[PDB]
Amino acid sequence: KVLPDAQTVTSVRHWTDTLFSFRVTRPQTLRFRSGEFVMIGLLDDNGKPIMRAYSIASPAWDEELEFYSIKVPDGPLTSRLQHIKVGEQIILRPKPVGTLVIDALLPGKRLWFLATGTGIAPFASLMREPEAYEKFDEVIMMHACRTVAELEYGRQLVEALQEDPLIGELVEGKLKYYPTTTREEFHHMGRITDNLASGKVFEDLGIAPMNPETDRAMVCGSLAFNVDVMKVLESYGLREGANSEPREFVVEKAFVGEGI
Ligand SMILES: Cc1cc2nc3c(=O)[nH]c(=O)nc-3n(C[C@H](O)[C@H](O)[C@H](O)COP(=O)(O)OP(=O)(O)OC[C@H]3O[C@@H](n4cnc5c(N)ncnc54)[C@H](O)[C@@H]3O)c2cc1C
Ligand SMILES: NC(=O)c1ccc[n+]([C@@H]2O[C@H](COP(=O)([O-])OP(=O)(O)OC[C@H]3O[C@@H](n4cnc5c(N)ncnc54)[C@H](OP(=O)(O)O)[C@@H]3O)[C@@H](O)[C@H]2O)c1
Ligand SMILES: CCCCCCCS[C@@H]1O[C@H](CO)[C@@H](O)[C@H](O)[C@H]1O
Repeated sequence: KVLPDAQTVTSVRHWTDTLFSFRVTRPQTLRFRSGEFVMIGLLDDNGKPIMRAYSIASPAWDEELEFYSIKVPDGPLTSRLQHIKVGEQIILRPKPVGTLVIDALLPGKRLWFLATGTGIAPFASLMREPEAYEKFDEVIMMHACRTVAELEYGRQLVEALQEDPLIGELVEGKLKYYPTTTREEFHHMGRITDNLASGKVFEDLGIAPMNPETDRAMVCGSLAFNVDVMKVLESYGLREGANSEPREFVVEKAFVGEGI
């Protein structure tokens, strides 16, 4: 007996006791755009498919798929998914959707990535999307978590990109990674909303206050984070709007609920 739409696991890398990433074989049928998400899952006691929405953390051009996942004890899926091993499989619906796609935007000089927690996942994909560096001139990556260890997955991803011999210094003065913690001490602190309103992120990167003038950003955090951020965006003059139609910015829930 086989598992419908089952992909094999090629690697697992634990980052903290609540965060882990892993890569799987790509369904020979999958065709997507960096930033979209799909459904993945495992089987429970009776053999029931527990499905959950997951951003594809790897760029569209990758032959393998990568996922960055939260680990919730009691979580039906993650309490299970966190134990996945190389060779083991998972279910993966090859139906890619999501509003976090570059097409949903259109302008040019800036493409901001504003995320918190695992909401970095889609940007781990987009930050490695060639289109982001062609249809746009500068990519800002704002990631805010509670502690430094939660920044690790995205910080090592960013370090590798820049330190890479060729692709590095190619994302030279294109990508600007602005990580922040809100609990642990870290050279750059403060929440994304606050640092945008107060303008710190501007006099920090030595740039021009995010104006609705052909700018652009994608938001991915909790619901409270999305509304807060959206408000702050318009506070400058940006307007929502998704998949296939000119707009100022897009958002997506990094998860449903209040978060752990
Ligand atoms: C558009 C979309 C994209 C998503 N992409 C990802 C992804 O990239 N990686 C990922 O781990 N999850 C992602 N999520 C959340 C995911 O779908 C599941 O909720 C997650 O896999 C946990 O499932 P669970 O069954 O173990 O616990 P759940 O029963 O689903 O939730 C239990 C509680 O844990 C909290 N929680 C769940 N997920 C998170 C999280 N990611 N960060 C902080 N708290 C959380 C919430 O409080 C939730 O109510 C996404 C959700 C949506 C709606
Ligand atoms: N004092 C307490 O006893 C206490 C406090 C918090 C949580 N808890 C337990 O922790 C649980 C969940 O809390 P948590 O640890 O996940 O904290 P959290 O508020 O969910 O933190 C997640 C991240 O998102 C940021 N954030 C939250 N709202 C935001 C907004 N509207 N705009 C921009 N950024 C925003 C946070 O910044 P900030 O860090 O600045 O908030 C933090 O970096 C609660 O259910 C509770 O049971 C207890
Ligand atoms: C048309 C724009 C092309 C710009 C290049 C996009 C990344 S391409 C990517 O690069 C990796 C480098 O480590 C290789 O390992 C991998 O096989 C290759 O597909």
